[PDB]
Amino acid sequence: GEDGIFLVLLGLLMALVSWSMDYVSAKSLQAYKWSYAQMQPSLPLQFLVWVTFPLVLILFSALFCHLISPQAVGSGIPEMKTILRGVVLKEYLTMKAFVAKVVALTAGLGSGIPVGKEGPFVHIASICAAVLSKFMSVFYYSDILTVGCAVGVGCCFGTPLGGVLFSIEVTSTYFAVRNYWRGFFAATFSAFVFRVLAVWNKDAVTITALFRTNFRMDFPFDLKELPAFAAIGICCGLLGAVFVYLHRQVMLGVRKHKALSQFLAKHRLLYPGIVTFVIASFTFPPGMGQFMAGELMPREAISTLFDNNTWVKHAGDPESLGQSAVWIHPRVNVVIIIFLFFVMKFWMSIVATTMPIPCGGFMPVFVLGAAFGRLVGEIMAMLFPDGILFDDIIYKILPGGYAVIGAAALTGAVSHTVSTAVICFELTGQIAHILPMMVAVILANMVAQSLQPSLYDSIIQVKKLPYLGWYTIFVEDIMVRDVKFVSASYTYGELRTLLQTTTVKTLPLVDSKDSMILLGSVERSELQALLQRHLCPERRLRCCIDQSPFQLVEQTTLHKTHTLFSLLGLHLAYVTSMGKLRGVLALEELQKAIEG
Amino acid sequence: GEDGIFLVLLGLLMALVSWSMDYVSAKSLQAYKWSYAQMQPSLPLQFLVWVTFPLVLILFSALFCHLISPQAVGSGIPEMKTILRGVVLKEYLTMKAFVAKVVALTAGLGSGIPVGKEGPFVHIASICAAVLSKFMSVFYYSDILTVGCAVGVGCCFGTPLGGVLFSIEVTSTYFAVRNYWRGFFAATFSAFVFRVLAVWNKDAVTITALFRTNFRMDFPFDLKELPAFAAIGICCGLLGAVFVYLHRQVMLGVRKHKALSQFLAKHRLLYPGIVTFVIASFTFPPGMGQFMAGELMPREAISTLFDNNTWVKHAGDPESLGQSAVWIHPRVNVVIIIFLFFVMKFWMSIVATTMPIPCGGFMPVFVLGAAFGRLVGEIMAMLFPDGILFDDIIYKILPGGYAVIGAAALTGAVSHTVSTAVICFELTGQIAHILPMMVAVILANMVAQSLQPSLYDSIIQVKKLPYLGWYTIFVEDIMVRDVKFVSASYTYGELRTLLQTTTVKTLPLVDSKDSMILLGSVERSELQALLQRHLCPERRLDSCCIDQSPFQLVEQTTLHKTHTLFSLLGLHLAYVTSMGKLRGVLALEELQKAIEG
Repeated sequence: GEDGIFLVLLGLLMALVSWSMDYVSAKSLQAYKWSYAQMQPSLPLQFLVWVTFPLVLILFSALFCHLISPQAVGSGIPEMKTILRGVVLKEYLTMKAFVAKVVALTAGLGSGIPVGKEGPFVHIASICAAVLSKFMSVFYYSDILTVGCAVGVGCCFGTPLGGVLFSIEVTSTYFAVRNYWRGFFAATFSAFVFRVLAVWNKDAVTITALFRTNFRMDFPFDLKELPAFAAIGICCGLLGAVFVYLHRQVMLGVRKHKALSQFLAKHRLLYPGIVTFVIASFTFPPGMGQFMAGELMPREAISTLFDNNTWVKHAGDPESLGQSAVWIHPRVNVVIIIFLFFVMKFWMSIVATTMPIPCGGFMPVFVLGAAFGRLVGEIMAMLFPDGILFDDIIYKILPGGYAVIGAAALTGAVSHTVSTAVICFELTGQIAHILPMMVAVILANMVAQSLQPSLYDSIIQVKKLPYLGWYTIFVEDIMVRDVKFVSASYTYGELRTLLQTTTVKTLPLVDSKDSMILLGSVERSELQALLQRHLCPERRLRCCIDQSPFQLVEQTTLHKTHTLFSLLGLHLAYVTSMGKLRGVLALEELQKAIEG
Repeated sequence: GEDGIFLVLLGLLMALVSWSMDYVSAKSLQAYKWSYAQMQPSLPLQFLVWVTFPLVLILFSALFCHLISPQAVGSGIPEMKTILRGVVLKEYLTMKAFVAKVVALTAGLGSGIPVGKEGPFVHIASICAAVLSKFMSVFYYSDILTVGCAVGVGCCFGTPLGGVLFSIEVTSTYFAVRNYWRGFFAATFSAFVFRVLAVWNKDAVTITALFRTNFRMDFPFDLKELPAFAAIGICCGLLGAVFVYLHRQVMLGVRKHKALSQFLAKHRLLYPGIVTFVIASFTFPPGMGQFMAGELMPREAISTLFDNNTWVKHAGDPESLGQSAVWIHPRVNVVIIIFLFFVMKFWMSIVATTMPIPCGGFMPVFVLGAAFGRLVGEIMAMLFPDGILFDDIIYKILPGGYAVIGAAALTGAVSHTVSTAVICFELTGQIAHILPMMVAVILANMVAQSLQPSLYDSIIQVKKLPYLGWYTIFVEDIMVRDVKFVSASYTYGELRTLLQTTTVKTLPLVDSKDSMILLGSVERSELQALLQRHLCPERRLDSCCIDQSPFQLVEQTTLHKTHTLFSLLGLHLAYVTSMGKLRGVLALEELQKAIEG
C-alpha cells in the first residue's frame, strides 16, 4: 500500500540510476574501442592510447573516489552487514557521498579493469532507502537495510529473486517475513522497470534477461560425462579458497609496512594506476592479446565464452565467426591461450580488487570461473570428440554449460553462499544445467567450509572492523554502574532540575532510589509539553509509564550473551540482583570480551 | 558432515518412496485406460467401468484412509505448521500411521479424482525426519520440522529451491540460517536422486524436470500484449479468493448440521464416494467428455494444455495432432468447451478437496489456473490472429505461456505465497515468462491480501485447531500459582522424599522458600546416580553446578507482546515474580484462551 508506494518509488529511481550508469559505461567504452581502432594502428600511438585512456579514466576514477569522498574509499557490503548486525555508523551513512560514489563507480564501470558493481551499489541503495525513509513521515532499521540490500543487488542485474536471496541468506541471522515480501515486491518491480526502459528508450530486443545463451536444450548433458561434473565442482572450491588466501596475503600487503606508506604519501593519490601500467603492459592486444585475446571487455567476454560451438572443431574450421574469431591464434592451441588467459586474469584480479576502490568481489571471479569451465569443456571435447548417440542422430557436447556452471561455482566458493547459482541461471536465460550447478555449488561450498573463511569476513577481520561472530570464562564485571533517578511528584524547580541535570534522549526509571528496581522510560519533550500546558493560563493566572522489562543474570556466557543481544536486537542489559540494580552491560564491552 | 549424512540418507529414502508412489500411480492408471479401451466400446459396460474402477479405487482409498489410520484422515501441512508454531501433538506424530497414510495416498495418487500430494507427503517426510532423529544418538524440534517440510515438497516434485522456499516463507516467523542450509543441501540432493533413478531404472529421457514445454523463447511475448498480462493477473486473485469462500461455504458444509451426520453414521464409511458416482456422470467421455475432454488424467491434461500451437488456427486445421486431438469437437468452438471445462472442474474441485482425504490444495488449483490461462491465450489469438512483425518475419502468439502464468497465479492467490511462481517456472523447464509471472503473482497476492484469508488459516480456523495469529485489555491473573521446593543439603530420607514427592521431568529451583527467587533446574537421574555412587562402597562401608533459569515476566504484558515474548523465546513457561518473590507461572494454552477474546 503506502509501504508499497515507498517500495515502488525506491525501485523506480534505483532502476533509473542503474540504466544511466551502464548507459554511460557502454557509450564510453565503445568510444574507447572506436577511437582506438579508428585512429591508425600505430605501435607507439596505439600503445599510448591502450595505456592512457584507461589511465586517464582510472586515475580520474580514484580521484573522485578519494578526494570528494572523505571516507567512502573501499566501500561495500561487509561494513553494512556489520551495521545491521550491530555497529551503527551514521557518519558513514552520509547522503552527500552517495552521489559522490556512484559516478566514481561509473568510472569504475566504464573501465576496462574488472571491478565489482554489487557492493557499493547495495551500499548506496540502502542510502537511498534511508533517505526516502527520512522523507517518510512528512506525508525498523535493519529492515530498511535488508530491503536496501535486496533492491540493490536485484536492481544491479535485474535478477529479482536471486537478489532478495543474496540479501537474506548471508547477511542475517533471523528474519522478519514482512521484509521478504517487501523485497520480493520491490525487487521484481525493479527488475521489471530495469528491462522495459531498455526498449522504451535505446533498444534491447524485448525482454531478455541480459543474456540469451541458446544451447540445444534438447538432450543436453547427457548422463555419461555427468560424474565429470563432480570433478568440475571440486577443485573450483579449492582454487576459490586459494584466492582468498592470496588476498589475505595481500591484505597483509595492504599495510604490512609503513616505509612504503611514507614513500607513497610523498604523493599519496598516485598509487593504483602504476600497476594499471603494468597490466596495460600485459593487456596490449598486438603486444599480448596476440597470445591472450586481450580485446575483451568483460561483458562481451562472458558472452563469447557462452558461444554454442565446439572450438576443437572450430580448430577444425578456421572460419571467421562472430566475436569468437578472437579465440584463434593460427599456430598454438587455444587451450593454451585459455590457460594463460585464466592465470593472468587471476594474478591481475587479485590486484584489481586490491587497489583502493569501492568494489564487489563477484565480477572477476565469475569471469575466471567461466574461463575454467570452458577450458574443461573444451578438453572434454578433446578427449571424446566423437560424441554419443540418440535415435538415429549423433550428438556431440558443447562447452558453454561447463563455463556457466563454473561461473556459478567460483563466486559461490568466494562468498560462501548458494544464491550465486540462482542468479547464475536467472541471468543465463536458460535453465539447462540447473541441477548440476546446484550440486556443484554444494560441493564447492562444503570444500570452502572445510578449508577457508569467506571473502568478506576475512576483509572485516584484517581490516579489524568491530563485530565478531559466534578453560576460564567468568563474566560478571562488565556492567556500567551508574543510572539516574526520577520522581514525577514535583514542583517548579524540581521539574527544572530533572530537565537540566540529565543528558541523554530517553530516560530509564526505577521503582525507588533505594530499591532500584527499574520500571520504564521517559521522554523530555513530554515534560516540556506539561510545562507548556501548565504555562497556558498564567500571568495573574486567570500517559502512564511504559515499562522496561528485564534483568541480566550476572554470569551469562559470551556465546549466550551474544545470543541474548542477538535475540533482542536491543540497547542495554540492566543487571539487578534481588531487584536492586547492579549495572548496565553494553555491546562494545562484549566486543572487547570476544577479542579474547 | 555427519549431519550431512543424516540429510542425504533422508533424501535418498524419501526419493525412493516418491519414485515408488508415482511408479505405481502411472502403471495403475495406464492399466485403467488400457482395459477401458480394450474391452469394447459398450454404452452399458464402459459406463459400468467408468464408474466402477474409480469407485473401487477410491472407496478402496478411503477404506485405507479411515480404518487403519485412527486419526490420519484429512491430514496435511496446516496442523504441522501449527505444531512448529507451538501446539505439539506427539500422538498425531505416530510412526505407525506414516506407512498407513502413504499407500492410501497412492490410491489417491493413482486416482482420476484431482487430489493434492504435497500436504501429506510433507507430513510423512517430517515423520521420517523425526524417526531418523530417533535413530540418531545410537551411532531443535522445529528445525527438524522445517527440514522435513522442504525435503517433502522438493522431493515430491524434484524442485529444490522452490521447495526450500515454500518451507521457509509460510511456515515460520523468524528463522535460523543453519536450517535453510541444511534443507537446500538435502533438497537438491533429493531432487538429484529423484530424477536419475527414472533413467537408471525405467526410463525418462535424461534430466528433464518433468516437463519440457518447448516454446519459441526467441521473440516470445512481445511487449504489446504485455499490459494484457496485467489483466491476466487481476481477476485470477479475485477468482482464487472466490474459491476459498466457497470452500468456507462447504467448510460450514463440513458440519453445518448433525442430522445428516447421524443419517451418515447409519453407515459412516460410505460418505465421499457417492459424489465420485456423480462426477462420473459428468466425466464419462462419450457421455460428457464429448463436452469435457474427459479422457484427461491431470498430468497429461496440463501437459496438453502446454502444447505450443494455436488452436484457433488448429480450428484452422482439423489435423489430428497428438493428445491435443481431444481438444476438438467438430461443431462447437473450443473456447466454449474450455469454458465449460473450467467451470465443471471448478464445482468438481470444491468437492474433491471437501471429502475426508488427506489432501494438498495445489494440483486441482493448478489445473484450473492453466485452464483459465489457455482460455485467455486462445481468445487473444482470436482477437488479433494476425500477429506482429520482426525483421522480415511475421510472428504470432502462442497461448501456453498464458496458461503457465495463470497456473502460477491462482494457487499463489490460494496459499498467500510467492514461491508458487518459482516452482512454476522451475517445473516448467523454461523461464520465458519469468518476470510476467512474478509480477502477476504480486498482483494476485495483493488482491488476496485485500479480500480474503489464506487456504490453510481458514482450514485451521473453521476446524478450530488451537493457535492463533498476531478498549479494555488487562493481563495479570493468568499465572499458575504453585512451584515445588528443593534444597540439596540433605541426608537419606530427605533425598528420597525429594525423589518421591515430585512428578515432572525437570525441576525449577528457587533461592529460598521465602524469597522465592528462581535459580535453575534439576534432573531426577542425577539424584539417583549420586545415591548410586554413594551406595557403591557400602555394607561395612562435583561436576555440574546448577545451570540458571534467567527471567521474570512483568505482570502486565500485552497479548500481542506476550505472544511475541513466547515467539522470540520459543520456550516453555513464564516465571512471574515481583521483587524476585515468585508470583506465578504463565503458560501457553491460557494465552490461547486470551486470544480467543
